[PDB]
Amino acid sequence: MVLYFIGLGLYDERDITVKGLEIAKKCDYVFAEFYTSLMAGTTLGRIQKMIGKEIRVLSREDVELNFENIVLPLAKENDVAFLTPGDPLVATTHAELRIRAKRAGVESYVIHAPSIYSAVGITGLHIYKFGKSATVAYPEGNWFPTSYYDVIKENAERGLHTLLFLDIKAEKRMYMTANEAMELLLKVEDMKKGGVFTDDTLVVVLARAGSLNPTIRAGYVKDLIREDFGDPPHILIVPGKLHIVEAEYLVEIAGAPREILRVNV
Amino acid sequence: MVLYFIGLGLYDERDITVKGLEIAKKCDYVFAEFYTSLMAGTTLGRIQKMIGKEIRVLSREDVELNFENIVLPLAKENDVAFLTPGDPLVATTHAELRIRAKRAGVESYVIHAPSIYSAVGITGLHIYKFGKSATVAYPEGNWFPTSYYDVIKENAERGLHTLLFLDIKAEKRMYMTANEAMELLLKVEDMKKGGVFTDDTLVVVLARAGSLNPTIRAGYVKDLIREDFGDPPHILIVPGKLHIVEAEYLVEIAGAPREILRVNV
Ligand SMILES: Nc1ncnc2c1ncn2[C@@H]1O[C@H](CSCC[C@H](N)C(=O)O)[C@@H](O)[C@H]1O
Repeated sequence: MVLYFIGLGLYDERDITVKGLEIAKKCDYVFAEFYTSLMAGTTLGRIQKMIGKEIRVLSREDVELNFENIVLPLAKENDVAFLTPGDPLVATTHAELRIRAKRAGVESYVIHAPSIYSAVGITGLHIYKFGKSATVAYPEGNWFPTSYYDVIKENAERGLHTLLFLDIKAEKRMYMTANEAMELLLKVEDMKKGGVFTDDTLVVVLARAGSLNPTIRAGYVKDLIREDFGDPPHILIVPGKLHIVEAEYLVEIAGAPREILRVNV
Repeated sequence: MVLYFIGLGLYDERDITVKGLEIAKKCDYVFAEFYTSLMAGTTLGRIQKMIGKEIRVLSREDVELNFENIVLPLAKENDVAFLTPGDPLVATTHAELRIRAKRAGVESYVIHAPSIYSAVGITGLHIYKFGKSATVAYPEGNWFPTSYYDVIKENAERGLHTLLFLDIKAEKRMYMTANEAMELLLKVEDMKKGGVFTDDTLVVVLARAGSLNPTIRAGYVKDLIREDFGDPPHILIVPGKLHIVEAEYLVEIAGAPREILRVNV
């Protein structure tokens, strides 16, 4: 009679919380989706071994179109767990799944776990200073989307940081790299010329947040666009004007050039 | 000789990630602070019992003024852990402690945990639509803080949601409720008269996130300002322009008045 939304965390199978692991172990059925994101630091096998339960993977369609035909029926007479990378209900469409549960007379509880939204604090940037968030998407055929550019503009002009998720084709495990994101933004800057993203723009790259050895780099596009940040996933951030303390952290921890202490503060 | 910043999570001892627990168990010395937030679901005991070590709790003073005198010295020849509520680097100034660690020649690692910052997802409001965040601070003597009122105005003008962290004075066992925050806001609205926060403003209250039964309520200030949301911690959210599915979740899951289902686009 109960459905548990459980977050798996940031990077590997140990990123789940003690609460989520113990509850998952007690569940009769366990589902998981890896289309909204991927636990790049682990495997389904390791997650399964860690929980000691068979895990049925669901596709985007399984969830969005048939959640009530696949997951909810079993929840009416058993304890069911639905695992997702990061923190549950962060992905835009997941919150409404709880409405579906209610409509089916199924009670649901949420078990939180680390999310990149909060994990980016490791970059040293003050969390309250983040503005609207966006996703950098690959252009396709005749479609060249650019809203993520306007988002950066709207945030920066108010002294706010912009968290940029990079395009992912999880089914094919194809990651957009920070380098590609920068190249794309420079291209968008070249058509719109709003003085938002240039070679002089300061940016921060966060790779493999959650692992014990993440890659935290800060600097100007002209020096980072060709730098190697390692394996995905990559997260890009275009900071607004920095507080001296933020800049000192980027310099001491993220290897940013001393120049930011006078140019971006 | 390493220092670990480990988050304990939102509500109780089980909100710590498995990664954090396994590392905490193998540390020689364990420190912690409980002034940056309130974990109303646990005690130090369960944490110590869970970790198997004795934990020395530090005051804001011990940390902000003597961290390099109390903690760092030990990390020079031992593996030390510093525990904090939620995620250690979210809405705290703990990130600066990593700089001190560096300057003292001590390597530090960050182990994330579920944070109130990403838990807002359980309110049904799209997390990417959150703009700048702010804190409703206790007025002290003649000093009456108000900047948080401007943040709401700025976000609302852009149709973005506003996350309002609530003040806390751990040494005085004072934890600001969503009610107290609403009163302070009406007072600020009374003197600024910007039509930003009134009896007709729609707000959302999230109390004790992380617990299995958090209080999630949405409605007009006039109706919620006198409502009992249970024990702290509490956060207050002032939504911006609502998407249809956000409104439906608020109504179906947070008990908001059906009339908010009607969105004026
Ligand atoms: N479980 C919870 N429920 C509601 N509000 C919470 C909360 N945990 C923290 N807060 C809010 O945030 C304030 C502490 S700010 C420190 C936040 C912490 N590092 C984190 O990652 O969550 C509290 O005064 C309260 O307003």
